[PDB]
Amino acid sequence: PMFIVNTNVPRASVPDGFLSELTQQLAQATGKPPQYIAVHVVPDQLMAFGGSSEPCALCSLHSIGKIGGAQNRSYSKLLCGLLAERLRISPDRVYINYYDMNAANVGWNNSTFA
Amino acid sequence: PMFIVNTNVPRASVPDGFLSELTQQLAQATGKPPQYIAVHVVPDQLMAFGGSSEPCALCSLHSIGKIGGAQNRSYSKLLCGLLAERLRISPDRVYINYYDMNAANVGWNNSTFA
Amino acid sequence: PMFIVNTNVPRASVPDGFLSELTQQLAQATGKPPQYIAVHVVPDQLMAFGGSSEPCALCSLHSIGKIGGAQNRSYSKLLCGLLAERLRISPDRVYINYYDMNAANVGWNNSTFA
Ligand SMILES: O=c1ccc2cc(O)c(O)cc2o1
Ligand SMILES: [Cl-]
Ligand SMILES: [Cl-]
Ligand SMILES: [Cl-]
Ligand SMILES: [Cl-]
Ligand SMILES: [Cl-]
Ligand SMILES: [Cl-]
Ligand SMILES: [Cl-]
Ligand SMILES: [Cl-]
Repeated sequence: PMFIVNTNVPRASVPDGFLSELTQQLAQATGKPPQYIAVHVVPDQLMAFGGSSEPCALCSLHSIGKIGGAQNRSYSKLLCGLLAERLRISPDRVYINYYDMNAANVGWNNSTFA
Repeated sequence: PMFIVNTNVPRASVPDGFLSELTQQLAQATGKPPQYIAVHVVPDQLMAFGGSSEPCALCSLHSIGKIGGAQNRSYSKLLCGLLAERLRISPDRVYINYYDMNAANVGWNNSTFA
Repeated sequence: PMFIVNTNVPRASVPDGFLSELTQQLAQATGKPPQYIAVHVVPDQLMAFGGSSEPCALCSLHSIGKIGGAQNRSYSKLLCGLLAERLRISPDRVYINYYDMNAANVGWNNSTFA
């Protein structure tokens, strides 16, 4: 899976070890091996949420499977909790788009997962 | 909904009020309340469009519904118009990908919209 | 089509002419005119792959058609090869997500491709 967070919070406010925490928590939540988890955090962005530039985040999670109604509710609670605790972003200022990718549409290591 | 614009135009050429204009115009165009509109502008990017690096933009609009043939033509006229007027990007150097998101695949506030 | 690469490799390691190489190689690979190929390279990112901060890349290719099982395997070999040769990123530290876009969902030049 791949998790991306774009935020207006400054880089210096992203704590040390945040990418590793995201990797470990996503491996556990999605069931996927840590080897297959990629994470990307983009601070210092020019963004607004509801017209306000108070701290906010726009995120995405792409995964081959492990996406669905109940699972995405669970991921949203986990990820909003991490963003609130570590980046001090209110959960009502976070969107996370979820994508269930077909294995044929994910390239890796000179091939695809199909 | 969420609107993202990535552009090679420099940050100093993004005028004051641009995120607010996008928020308000997208609220009107999508019919969704502005409280629900998130916007993200990414200037100074390393980009080419058709092999050249005159001003260009790559954008996306994600929305739960309010996406379709006619609506997307209307969004493109509105958004290209704003990028031309405010960022001086020619409409023929803009791509906007549209995504009609299922409510279960949009997280917010510790849950999803489903 | 649109190709985006996000990577932790530094900007100075992206060779001169890389955007043009991606444009031309993608025009050939997809069969589409170079005028329609847009490319975006984002270096210096805060990213991890498999928990590791060694060089990695997260990429996407969006195209109206020219996406499928065999084509995506061929694109992945081409693109991993370019990232390995030009950016020194190991292919097993690259993801590429592929998207077959409906023409009605790709805006351009005040309208869509539909
Ligand atoms: O999904 C959303 C996004 C923003 C938002 C803002 C509000 O003030 C509210 O009452 C509900 C909301 O729901
Ligand atoms: Cl995956
Ligand atoms: Cl589920
Ligand atoms: Cl897919
Ligand atoms: Cl929405
Ligand atoms: Cl429509
Ligand atoms: Cl969806
Ligand atoms: Cl295309
Ligand atoms: Cl589509």
